[PDB]
Amino acid sequence: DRPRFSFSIAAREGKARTGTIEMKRGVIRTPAFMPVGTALKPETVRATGADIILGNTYHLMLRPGAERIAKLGGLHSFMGWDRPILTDSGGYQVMSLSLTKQSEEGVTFKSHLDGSRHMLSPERSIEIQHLLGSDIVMAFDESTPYPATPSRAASSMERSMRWAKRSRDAFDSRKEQAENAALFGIQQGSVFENLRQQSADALAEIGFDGYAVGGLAVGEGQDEMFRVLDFSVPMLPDDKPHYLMGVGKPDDIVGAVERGIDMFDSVLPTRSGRNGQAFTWDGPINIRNARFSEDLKPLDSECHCAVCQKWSRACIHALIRAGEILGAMLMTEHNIAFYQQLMQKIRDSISEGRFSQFAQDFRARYFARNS
Amino acid sequence: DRPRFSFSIAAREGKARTGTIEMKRGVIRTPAFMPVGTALKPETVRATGADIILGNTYHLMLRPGAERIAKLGGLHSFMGWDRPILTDSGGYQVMSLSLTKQSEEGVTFKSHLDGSRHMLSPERSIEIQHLLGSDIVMAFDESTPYPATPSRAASSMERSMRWAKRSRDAFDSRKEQAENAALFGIQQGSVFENLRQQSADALAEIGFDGYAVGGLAVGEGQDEMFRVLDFSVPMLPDDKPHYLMGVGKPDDIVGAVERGIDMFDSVLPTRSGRNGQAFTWDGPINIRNARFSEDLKPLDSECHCAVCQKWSRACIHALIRAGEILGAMLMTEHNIAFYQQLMQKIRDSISEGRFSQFAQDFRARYFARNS
Ligand SMILES: O=S1(=O)CC[C@@H](O)C1
Ligand SMILES: O=S1(=O)CC[C@@H](O)C1
Ligand SMILES: O=S1(=O)CC[C@@H](O)C1
Ligand SMILES: O=S1(=O)CC[C@@H](O)C1
Ligand SMILES: [Zn+2]
Ligand SMILES: [Zn+2]
Repeated sequence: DRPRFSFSIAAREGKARTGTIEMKRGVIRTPAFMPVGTALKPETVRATGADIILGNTYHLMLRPGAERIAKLGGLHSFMGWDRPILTDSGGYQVMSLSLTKQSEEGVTFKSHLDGSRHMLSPERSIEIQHLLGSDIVMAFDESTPYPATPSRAASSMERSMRWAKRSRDAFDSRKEQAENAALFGIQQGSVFENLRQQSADALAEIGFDGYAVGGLAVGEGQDEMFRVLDFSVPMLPDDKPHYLMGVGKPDDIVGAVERGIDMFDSVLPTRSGRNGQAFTWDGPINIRNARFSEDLKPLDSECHCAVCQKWSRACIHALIRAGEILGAMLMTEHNIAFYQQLMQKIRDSISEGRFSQFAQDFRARYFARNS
Repeated sequence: DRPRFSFSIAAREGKARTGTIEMKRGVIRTPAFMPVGTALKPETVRATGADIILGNTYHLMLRPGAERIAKLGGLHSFMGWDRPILTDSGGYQVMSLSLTKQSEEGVTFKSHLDGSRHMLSPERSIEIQHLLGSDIVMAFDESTPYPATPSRAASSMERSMRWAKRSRDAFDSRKEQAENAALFGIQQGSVFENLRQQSADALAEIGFDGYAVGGLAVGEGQDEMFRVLDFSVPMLPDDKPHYLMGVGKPDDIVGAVERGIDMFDSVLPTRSGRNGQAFTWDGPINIRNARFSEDLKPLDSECHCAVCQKWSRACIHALIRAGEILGAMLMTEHNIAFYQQLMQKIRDSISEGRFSQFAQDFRARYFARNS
């Protein structure tokens, strides 16, 4: 009988950890990369190694709507994915894509599709994520645009913490949700150490199944992101998963695991694949470049994915140049699989106590760009 | 103002001729190859060089039916092809695919699809081809299976000639058809010279816009087919087109033009393309063969088709091995275009009085198979 949510750390190296999250719909190996599910077939996404995928609540609210998804059987039935699904709260896309009114109560916003009015709040976000039936639920917070003044960073963080308690109570009010799903809280505080500590203390007092580091990957650059992670991750409870939302490039992931992060999500592998960019151990490549037109090697000569067992750079180049959808599908499958192989090498190297070496070896090769 | 049907011979070499057939829907360059239209887009088929395509009356009768096609605007609207269309009579597929009753009146047969009853005769065939709206109409004849006894060959040929007169009269009875389309008669007589002469005399007495050589390409082998063509084609009127039905391989076409044939049709380029076989100037190749997996040359290094300007053997090999429909589409486009380039080289070489040399050069290279 599988548990609701059980995080076990199997091995450590410095701040890095590797282990598992056991949930009713399956086991998640950590550090984990979650592709964004909101197209490749779900069996293809699973075969790349993904243990869990992410759904964007905001987009699902606008089309086809969470009530419709619930009537269809829930998000797992809707997406054809029967393993765990994490949903975000919707709040970030409200800031970035939609906004009629904002207050401590919640937000009202207009659909950028058809102009209809929608509402989000801690209580409404948790309820919508319940209708979607997701396994990991994100608390609803307030995002502050980058760069943020110290005043606005403190203001949004304190509101986010009040909203985190409201998210906690809303989640706990539904027995069907509280017994079967998990709830993560989100640390805020921009680049400010005292605000991050304030946030971490408040979240740990409320209590969550996992803790996200919010407010990064919004324009700040890698060096600054790493500096914030340096002091922010140790503030979170050690025995629970640490989730860096919206990150990121392969070298961002490696450096964040060095700093204690267990979970990641990013649209980058799928966006790059649609745009003709492949990730490789020698850095990203643009497959349209003429140098690939007669290159019989696969996208990456070490990649274990199904695409690289069969297709050459030359032939993917031909498909992409012709605008054939198969080209984009193959690139996208490869990129998601490459990300999963990166996570597997990270997990194995932590287990063997050679992750610090792997990270240095990885960077030297990825940035040399000898592709 | 384009004429109904005007055949002009521009140049000759021995028995070979090159010229044009002018019709209301366009000009047909001869010797001509007609792809079988009954999928690639019609604009793709046109871009390969085809001036006219063939429709199979029998298949169109069974699905969706000629009355339905007429209500949809005719076969040109149905197929998206606004240039000339030749239709066969349906009689060959009755023998080869369906057959309730046969007599001098006509035939009743059962649809191999749904068992429904259909009827063909000279009068019904011409009427159905009128409903289809085709530009070149084939007289309805009686096919004799191969090999045929002298008695059965004479019996089917004499009936075919009585049916050719009935086809002539049926065609002439519809002013809309007789003023806008053309009618071809079909010579029969198996391998027997006296029967072929009997047939040719009867057809010329009736009078037709063009004359087909029927009863070949049904198992007899090329040497025997060529021997029959040697005496049969000179029996037909010189100033009208000569049509060899259902032929054939590239070397069959070359040898038949040497013997006075102006028009051809065959499913071979499309069937081969779906089966992973490409025609080349060095003979056919099976693209699945391992030797092509890293071959960066196009299917044929002299072929002018759109496929060979872009796609390598290696990449078409990859698509075909994966079962991707694009692979079959590219092979089929190439094969139809290769056939049209063969016809163009035949036309140009006759015009220049070097066709006998082209035919010898063609055979030496095609049969050496240095691909
Ligand atoms: O990310 S997925 O597995 C592929 C598209 C949806 O079926 C969810
Ligand atoms: O079905 S929904 O997601 C909830 C009500 C609207 O915001 C659309
Ligand atoms: O042979 S065709 O041009 C292609 C399939 C039909 O549109 C007729
Ligand atoms: O519409 S049809 O081609 C003429 C009547 C049947 O043979 C089907
Ligand atoms: Zn790969
Ligand atoms: Zn070609």
